[PDB]
Amino acid sequence: TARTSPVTARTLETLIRLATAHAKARMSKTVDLQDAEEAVELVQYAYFKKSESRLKAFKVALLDVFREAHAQSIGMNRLTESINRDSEEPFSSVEIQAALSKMQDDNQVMVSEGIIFL
Amino acid sequence: QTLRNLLSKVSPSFSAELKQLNQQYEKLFHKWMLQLHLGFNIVLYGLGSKRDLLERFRTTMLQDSIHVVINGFFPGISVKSVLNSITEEVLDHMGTFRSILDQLDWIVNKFKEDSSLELFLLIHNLDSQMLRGEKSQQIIGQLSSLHNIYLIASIDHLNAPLMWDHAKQSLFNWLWYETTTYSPYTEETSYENSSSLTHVLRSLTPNARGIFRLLIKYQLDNGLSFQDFYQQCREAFLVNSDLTLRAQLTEFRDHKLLLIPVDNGTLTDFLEK
Amino acid sequence: GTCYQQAKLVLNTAVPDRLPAREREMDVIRNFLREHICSLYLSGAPGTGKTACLSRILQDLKKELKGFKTIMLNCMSLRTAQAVFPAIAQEICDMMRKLEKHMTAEKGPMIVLVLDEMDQLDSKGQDVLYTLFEWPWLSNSHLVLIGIANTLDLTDRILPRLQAREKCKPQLLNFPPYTRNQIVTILQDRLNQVQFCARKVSAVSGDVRKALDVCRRAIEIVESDVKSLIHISQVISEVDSFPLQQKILVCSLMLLIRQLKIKEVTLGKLYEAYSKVCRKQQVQSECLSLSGLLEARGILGLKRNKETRLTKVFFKIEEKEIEHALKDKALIGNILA
Repeated sequence: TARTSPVTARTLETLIRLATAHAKARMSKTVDLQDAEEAVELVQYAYFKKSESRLKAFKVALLDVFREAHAQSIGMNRLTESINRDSEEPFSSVEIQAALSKMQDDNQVMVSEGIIFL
Repeated sequence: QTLRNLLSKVSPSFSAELKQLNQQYEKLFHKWMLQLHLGFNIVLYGLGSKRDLLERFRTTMLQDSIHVVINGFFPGISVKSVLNSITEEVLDHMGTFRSILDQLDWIVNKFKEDSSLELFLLIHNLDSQMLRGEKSQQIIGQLSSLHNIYLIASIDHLNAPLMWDHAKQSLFNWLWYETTTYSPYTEETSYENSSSLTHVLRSLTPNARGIFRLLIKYQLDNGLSFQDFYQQCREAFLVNSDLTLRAQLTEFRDHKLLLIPVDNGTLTDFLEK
Repeated sequence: GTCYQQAKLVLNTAVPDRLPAREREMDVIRNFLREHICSLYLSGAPGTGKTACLSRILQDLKKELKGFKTIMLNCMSLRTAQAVFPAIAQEICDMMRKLEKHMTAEKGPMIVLVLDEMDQLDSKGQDVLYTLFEWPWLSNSHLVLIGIANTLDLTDRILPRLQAREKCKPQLLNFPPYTRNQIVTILQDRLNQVQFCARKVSAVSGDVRKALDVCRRAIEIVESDVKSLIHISQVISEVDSFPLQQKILVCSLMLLIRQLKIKEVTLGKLYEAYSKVCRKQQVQSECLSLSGLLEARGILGLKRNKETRLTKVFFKIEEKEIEHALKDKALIGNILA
C-alpha cells in the first residue's frame, strides 16, 4: 500500500480536531475512546490506498561472544556474564539449554565440561 | 531433453500419400544405376528424410557388388577415417601412411593399375560439419574422378551449392534428382547433441548444500565478492576458516559449478524440488 | 605397550574381513551379481571402501559359486587409455576383434570384468568407453561389467548416446558418505577388546580412512607421552619465529592493501613501501627471496608471470587472525604510527 499524503506534525492536529468535531456531534462535555477511534478510522481510510526473537537474540549474543574472544574455547563465567550483560533480559537457563540442544542437533555448537566449542 | 525418448509415441498423418510417393520414387533405381555405370555421380535433394529410400535402394540393387556406406551425420567422422577404412578392407592393406596425400596417391595408383576393381559409395548427409572442409571435398572429388567409382550423395543443408567450385563441378560431374519424402529426421537428429545439479548435490555434504543454496539465493536476488561471501558464510556458521571455504569453492570448481553459469529458471525450479 | 601396538595394527588401512554399515549396498551388489550369474556402475566419494567391499563380495562369490572368471584391472597402471585393450586380452588368453570373438562365443564361462577408477579411461572422443559399454549388449554376449568411479558425472558427461538408446542404460549405485553412527559402529567393531572424532570426520569429509589416521595419531601421541578428547582435537587442530624483515614486509603489504585498496600489489611498489617503512624505523633480490620464502610457508600467494615485476602478490589470511598471530602490539603500533 502507498500513502496519498505525507505524515507530518499537522496530522496530529488533524486527529485532535476530528476528535473534537466528533465530540461536538453528540452533546457531551468530555472526549471518550470511541471519539478518537472514529477519527483514527477516518485517517486510516483516507491516508492509505492499495520463540523466534529468542533464537535470533541467542545467535547474535553467541556471535558477539565468540568473536570478542578470537578463540574456539571460552570460559563459562565470561560466556554467561557477556550474554546477560549486553542483553536487557537475563534469559532463562532452561530455554538456553533447550536452544543449546537444538543447535547440537544442528551440529553447530558442542558444550563439554562447561566449555563451548563451535 | 530426456523427454525426447518418450516422444516417439505420436502417430503420423496422411500416410497413404506417403506410401504412393515412395512407390513412385522406387521406379528410378534402374535409371540411376545406368547413369552411375556410365560415369555420372548423383545427388539427391528434397524435403524429408531420404535415408530410408537409400537403404531400400541398397538392399534391392546393391547386394551383389562391393559398396561402402558412410553416414556422415555422425559428428565423429573424418575423411582420414574413410581413407583408412577403404585401405584396410577394399585393398586389405594394414600398413600405416605418413600423410593423407600419400594415402590418396597410393589409392589412385592402385586403382589405376588394377582395372578390375569397382566401388560404390553411399554417403548420407554430405553437408555435415565435419565434411565441409575444402580439402575434404577436394579429396572426395579426386576420388570420384576415377571411372571405377560410383557416387550417390545427399543434400539436406540450404547453402550446399557454395561447396562446389567450377573445377570441383567438373571433377564431380553431377546430376540432380528431386525426391521429397517428408520423412521425419529422427536418426539424423538423434546423434546430434543440442538433473546434473541435483545428482551432484545429493551426495555432497549438507554444509556445501547450504552454502550453494545461499549463493543461489544471492545470485537470484540481483556476483559476490569474496569478503562479503565469507562474512555471510560466517553468519550461517557453515564455515569455520577461510581455508575450508576456499576448499569448498575448489571442490565446486572441479565440477565446473563470482557467478554461477546456470540459468535462473533452472535454479528456481531446483530450489523448491 | 603391546596394547598400543595392537590398536595401531587393527586400525590400519588394510581391507578387513568385515565392513559393517554397508550391508545395503553389498546386498544390492550381491543380488545383481547372482541374477546375472544364474552393466553396473558404482560411484562414490573417496574413502567409502567401494574397492574393498567389491573385492570382499567377489571373493565370497568365488568361494560359494563356480563357473565364472573374474578379471581385475586398475586404470592407473595404464599410461594410455587404449592400453586397456591389450591388458584385458592378456588376462583371457585386430585385438578388439579377437576380444569380441572370444566374448561372443556360444559356449563359454561368464566373465566378470572390473576396472577400478573408471574415470581414468577418458578419451578425446570417448570411443573406448562407448565400445566397453556397448559390448554387453551384442549378440551372444556373456559380459557382466562393473565400473568403479569417484566422479559423479561419468553417466552424465560421457554417455548421452547411452541415454538415447534405452537398451544400453546401465544400473547405477551411489555410495553415500559414512554417518557418525556408522563410523562409531565401525570403530567399535575394530576394537572389540570416539563420538567427537566421528562427528568431525562426518561433518568434514565422512572418510573412514581419515578417522583411522586420526585415532592412529592419537594413539601414537599417547604412547609417546607414556614412554616419556584432548588428543583427538589436538591432532585435528594441528592438521585442520618469523624473520624481522619478513614481518616488516608483510606489514608494509598490509598497509598497501589497506591504502590503495587493490587486491594484488606489484613487487616494485611493495619494495618501495618496504624501504620507506625501514627508513621510518631506521632498519631487490632480498625482497623477492623473502616473498618466495613467505610463499613457501603458505602465508602469501604469488601469481608468477615469468618476471620479477609481473609476479603478483596476494594474502591468504583474515586480518584479525593476522593481528592475533602477532604476539607484540608495540611493533604493530610503531608500524601503524
